[PDB]
Amino acid sequence: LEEDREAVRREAERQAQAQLEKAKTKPVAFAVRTNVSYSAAHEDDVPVPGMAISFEAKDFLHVKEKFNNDWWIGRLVKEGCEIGFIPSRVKLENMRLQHEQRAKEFKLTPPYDVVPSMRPVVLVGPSLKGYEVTDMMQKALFDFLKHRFEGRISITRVTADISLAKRSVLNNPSKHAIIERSNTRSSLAEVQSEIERIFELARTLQLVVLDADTINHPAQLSKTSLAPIVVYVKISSPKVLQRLIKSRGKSQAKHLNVQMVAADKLAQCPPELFDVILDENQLEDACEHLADYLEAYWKATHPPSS
Amino acid sequence: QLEEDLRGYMSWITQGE
Repeated sequence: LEEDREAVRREAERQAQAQLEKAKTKPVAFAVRTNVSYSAAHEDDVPVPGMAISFEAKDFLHVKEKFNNDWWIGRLVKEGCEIGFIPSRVKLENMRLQHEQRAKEFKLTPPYDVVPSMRPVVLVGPSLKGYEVTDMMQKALFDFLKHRFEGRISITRVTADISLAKRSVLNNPSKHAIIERSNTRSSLAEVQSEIERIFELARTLQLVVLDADTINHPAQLSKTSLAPIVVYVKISSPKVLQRLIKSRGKSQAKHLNVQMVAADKLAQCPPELFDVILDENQLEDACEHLADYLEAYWKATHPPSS
Repeated sequence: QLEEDLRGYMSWITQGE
């Protein structure tokens, strides 16, 4: 009767437990940013009781392996989350239909977006790239990161305009899509190639840092599939920026005006569009701030198991 | 505080040469 159903569920739990444990040290198959929240609190046929992964919308998940059509094995990208069971999109959509059927009975779109397995770090500010103050100030930060995270870091130049890398544009198989692109910046093929280059650089869970020439503002990457960590190098006083640009001679100074415009553009950007804001006066202090953030990220994406 | 900002930011720039 019920005692043999319990024997079947007990052994099966043990198989799942074993799969789960074996998957602990496995590489990440892919990453997702979630579009929906999921709570495991109230359900059965979860492969191992208490082991389902609950998550909020906009959380990042690392998927390691397929358990079955309903469940994958992976983890919430968060310092102490261990492996667990994540509901597949099919399950989540079935849960949505069941919720809709319940709703009718009262008689009163993609849950997961694929993302790089490590969020690429992007630097914006204090002003426009291709000018000396911003370029020199970012170079300093890039040199530090190469040192502080040597062995765990990949810093790469991206000249291609990855701002054109809107997710829908890149999924579009149609050979007619090109006739919609008024003057293109760079080529969408090259952009796609470059996006896959970034996904690939992060596949082994090393920190990825992009030196992205075309990105001066977070809104240029928000529609993309990169889910970057956007680090805002902020000079708080415009008077300071003006003087810094003037320190670089008459040529640089001739474009004081555009430079101050971009700076002010970033300055009115909502704080929520950035992941980190480095407004420290001293390189050493900004560097430490950035390292603390990236070290915690490292811990979110690795800690004890591997 | 402007002199502080400037001096720190100036040496930061020099580190980016």
